[PDB]
Amino acid sequence: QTKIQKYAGTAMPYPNRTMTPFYINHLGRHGARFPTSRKALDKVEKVLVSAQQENGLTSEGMALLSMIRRLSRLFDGQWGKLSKLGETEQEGIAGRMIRNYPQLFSNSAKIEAIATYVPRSINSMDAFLSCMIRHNPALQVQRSEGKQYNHILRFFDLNKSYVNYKEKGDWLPIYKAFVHKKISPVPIMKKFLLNPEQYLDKEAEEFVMALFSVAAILPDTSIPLNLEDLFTLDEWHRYWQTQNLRQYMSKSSAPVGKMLPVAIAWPLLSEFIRSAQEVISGKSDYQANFRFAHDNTVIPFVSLMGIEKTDVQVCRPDSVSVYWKDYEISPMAANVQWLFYRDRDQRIWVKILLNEEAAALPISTACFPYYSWEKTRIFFNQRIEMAKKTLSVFNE
Repeated sequence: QTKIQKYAGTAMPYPNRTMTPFYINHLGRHGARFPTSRKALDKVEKVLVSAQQENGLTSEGMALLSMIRRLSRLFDGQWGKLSKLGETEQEGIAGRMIRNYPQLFSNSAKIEAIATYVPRSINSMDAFLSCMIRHNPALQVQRSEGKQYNHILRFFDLNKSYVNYKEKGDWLPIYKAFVHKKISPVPIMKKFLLNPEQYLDKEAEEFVMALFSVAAILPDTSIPLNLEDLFTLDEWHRYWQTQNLRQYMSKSSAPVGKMLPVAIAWPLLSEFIRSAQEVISGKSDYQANFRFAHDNTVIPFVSLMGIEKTDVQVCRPDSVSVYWKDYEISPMAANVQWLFYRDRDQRIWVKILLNEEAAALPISTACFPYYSWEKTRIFFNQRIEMAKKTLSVFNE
């Protein structure tokens, strides 16, 4: 788990992860994917072609331009698709599940999976389900997807106040000034461009940020090309700090967002609770519910659960990266699993896995990582009521 990989942030590939519950409640981000937009690629290409006609390219700049042109051809028709790596990531997560808990998925167990309408989310769900069925063809499987699940899987598109905050909110100037403070474009552009100092700092900043974006997503495409050495480790460190801050403020518990980015996730936390309550009571006889969606789903959902420190409210932008780390929350294929157990006195316990590692809640338990379900559900219902009160201030 190299330092260079974590600096890819939410573009980091899923990390290496090489008694018996009666129910699993799951939310998983789509696996590693191709870039969704050619804007960054085009920005880099346009700068290098303009410099080539002012004879402003270095030898490395010429090699960079040939490499950008090649990536453009290789990405054509692939934008936003789940990659082969993304497929194998889902197979790894499914495969450890059934290997770790074969009794749960034995005999004729019943599972349900849902996904958004986005193809990479559907393909991720199918990669996961195909691994499941291959290990046990006797499973009973319900498979559905689409805009009917917008309310629980795409709440970030439905809340008018949040949409306005995401596209024009007060986090934007903080982010811009942080980028200006953190990113020094001239040392980077010097490798590629003669006289980078003649570039306006705005243009230079966009070029370097677009180039970082191309380099960060390349390991997710399964294309055997790598661009990490366009930048030093310290430049990747700084780039990651800016992108970590952008994710924190736009999607999580930053004070500037007033917890609006977190509150909008309560319908999914409510559905998690309801589907476990239905299994416990008998209204449902599913052994597992799986859900496939986006990092814009996972990040606020994890904060609203209050998994420790993921909902920290950090006043100072410069301090965020010490306390909140996006690659620890939402790498590619990020996933949350609630594992439910019934002990010898029929009391219900729950373990919370975040990227398959046990997570902590700010409640007490005498046998960590297992929490009383009763205590946990009461705590989550309080988080939901808090979310609704937060949304009452933005009723808009």
